[PDB]
Amino acid sequence: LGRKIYEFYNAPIVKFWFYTLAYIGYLMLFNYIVLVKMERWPSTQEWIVISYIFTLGIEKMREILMSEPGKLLQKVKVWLQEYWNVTDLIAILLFSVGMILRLQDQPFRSDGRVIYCVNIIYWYIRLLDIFGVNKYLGPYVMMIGKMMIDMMYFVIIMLVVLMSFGVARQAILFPNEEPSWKLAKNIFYMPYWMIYGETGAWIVPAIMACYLLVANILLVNLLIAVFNNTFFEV
Amino acid sequence: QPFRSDGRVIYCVNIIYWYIRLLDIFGVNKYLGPYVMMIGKMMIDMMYFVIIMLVVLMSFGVARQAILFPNEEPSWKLAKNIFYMPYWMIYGETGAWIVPAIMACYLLVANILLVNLLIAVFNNTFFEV
Ligand SMILES: Cc1cc(NC(=O)[C@H](c2ccccc2)N2CCCc3ccccc32)no1
Repeated sequence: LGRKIYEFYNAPIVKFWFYTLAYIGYLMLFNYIVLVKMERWPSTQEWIVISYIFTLGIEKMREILMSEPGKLLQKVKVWLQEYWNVTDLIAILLFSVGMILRLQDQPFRSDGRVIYCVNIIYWYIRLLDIFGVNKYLGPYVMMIGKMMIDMMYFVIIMLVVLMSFGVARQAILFPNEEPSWKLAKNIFYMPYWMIYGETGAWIVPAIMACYLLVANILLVNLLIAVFNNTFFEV
Repeated sequence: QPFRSDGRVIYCVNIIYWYIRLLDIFGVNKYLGPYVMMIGKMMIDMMYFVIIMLVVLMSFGVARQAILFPNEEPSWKLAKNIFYMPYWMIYGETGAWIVPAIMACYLLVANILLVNLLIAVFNNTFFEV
């Protein structure tokens, strides 16, 4: 009975479907500690989450060391050369400064929690790595990969053609204001709410809205096709 | 009462199924049949999308109703808000630039990528079928 359970736990099939059960633990227990008020000291549900990060950190340190290259510089550098490994590291460091801020008195607590909420962003995203072990989920995760850079270049078109109307609208509809900074933030958030927005003086707001039509139909349809070719080859 | 109401709601769900049944008939017509088979293929592909979408959108949801509503006690219905409220919050709006970072990345993948991913996948389904 001993040699059986000993063998069984060391199986790689098990280590997948046990670590992820530990981990659906983390993505349930963390969503219960930032979606409730905290208090001056860590609650027990937060102590388990805190311990999850730290025990992950000491396991990261095992791969930092026990990797094949012998000199410590290269020993680190190869682990640092894998992309998902570094974004583990920076988010561990973020959760560590999360608990440094979450340990002092307010307004320190106010910060700690924001740093907590940006970590729940990363650890959800981590699933991507692991959802590429499925034969079905695998191609999707990877096509987000290829499409990401295409979208990084599309926003170069998008800002040039849509901040166009974001500035002109505040250069016409908005009055004569001096560097207000909030205005800089208005020029690209009024389009986020363009849905709720409508001699010749009514000429100009009509011309701006209609090539806004031409531009956004052309653009939406533009991406409608640029991921189209790529989902064929992926 | 309360038996009648419950029975009416159950009859109302039987409406849904007894409309869906027609999909077996569509098979008879040479134009509706392929559309129905494409319903099935799109259904399975949509399931796998719901998994991925749930990861990305739920991440922004849990961040959102953490940062907004900055305080609560263990709430029986707050889970009912964390997906439904940002969905209906399409009109929904010193460190006041951090919340636009969450708002910024929220639609960065939810639509530009996830919604487009659906288009791609349903168009892929189309080609074989
Ligand atoms: C906190 C926290 C994160 C975490 N999980 C991982 O970051 C990751 C993993 C991801 C999905 C399923 C199972 C595990 N993981 C855990 C241990 C170090 C490691 C090494 C290589 C590959 C994955 C991996 N557990 O707690």
